[PDB]
Amino acid sequence: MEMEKEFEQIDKSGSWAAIYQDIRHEASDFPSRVAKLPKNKNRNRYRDVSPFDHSRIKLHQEDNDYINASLIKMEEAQRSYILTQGPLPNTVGHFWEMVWEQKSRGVVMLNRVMEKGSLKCAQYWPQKEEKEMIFEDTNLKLTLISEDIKSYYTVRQLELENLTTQETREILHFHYTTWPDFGVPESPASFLNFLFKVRESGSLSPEHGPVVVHCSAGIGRSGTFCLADTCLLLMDKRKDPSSVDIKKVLLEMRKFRMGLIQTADQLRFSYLAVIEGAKFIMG
Ligand SMILES: FC(F)(F)c1ccc(Nc2n[nH]c(=S)s2)cc1
Ligand SMILES: FC(F)(F)c1ccc(Nc2n[nH]c(=S)s2)cc1
Repeated sequence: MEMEKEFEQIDKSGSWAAIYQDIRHEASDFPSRVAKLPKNKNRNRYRDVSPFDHSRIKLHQEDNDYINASLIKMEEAQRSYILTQGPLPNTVGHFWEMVWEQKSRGVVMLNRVMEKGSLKCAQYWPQKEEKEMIFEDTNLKLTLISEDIKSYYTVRQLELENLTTQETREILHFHYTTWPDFGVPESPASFLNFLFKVRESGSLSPEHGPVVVHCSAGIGRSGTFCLADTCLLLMDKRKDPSSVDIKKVLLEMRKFRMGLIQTADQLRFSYLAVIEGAKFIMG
């Protein structure tokens, strides 16, 4: 079926939970043996969210190459993304090592450091220009260059220096600051505006390594971001845009990381975002 009318048909019939449970039943199951090794317990935020062995990002290190991060490679859309958990106190150096080694330009953050009165990820970037951060375990230095605070999101320019080689690179930090503590946003308008700002920066384009996207677990909000981006790109590429099937795209992405889209409300919100976004691209 088309999307917008499949949408009203699920709303009127109140069957979002049944649709979402079908997706969960059909999703891929692949091994995650490296994630479950005992030496990696303090590298995982949640015991039930792990990268598959076949698609995990490897750190260029001979001691321990493990990070909780997955490469999502979308062949028809010609887009790639790295989805990862929010960094932990003992993985902030690994996180920036990955950004460096994978040649990423942008980092997309969809959570606040504290939500619901608890810590959802480490304070992994500097908050003042004159107070830079050094990650001694991976030999990197990170400096805040500029910051632009808007009503729904903040954009930061960061400088990452590899201290072994003295090479430097500019990294863009795109921080969506207004996702509610409970549920999903009422309108997708600010989320779509944010997606378009990431796109306009070059961070999603083939001349750079894959964008790094995270929330707390790296599967819920993060899944919504890449699902919406890929569906809108396919609608631009194909002769028949109504052939794009959001449930099929989501199942394809779940071949590369488990659990993408965590609730039926996130599924409905993804439909809403793609539907509204398709009108702005053109109508
Ligand atoms: F690393 C980097 F790419 F993010 C970067 C570092 C430093 C500057 N310098 C200046 N901006 N405006 C000035 S006036 S001087 C610009 C960009
Ligand atoms: F147990 C568990 F695996 F099921 C699980 C429980 C809780 C979360 N919390 C969050 N995920 N994403 C956020 S943003 S907050 C994630 C996973």
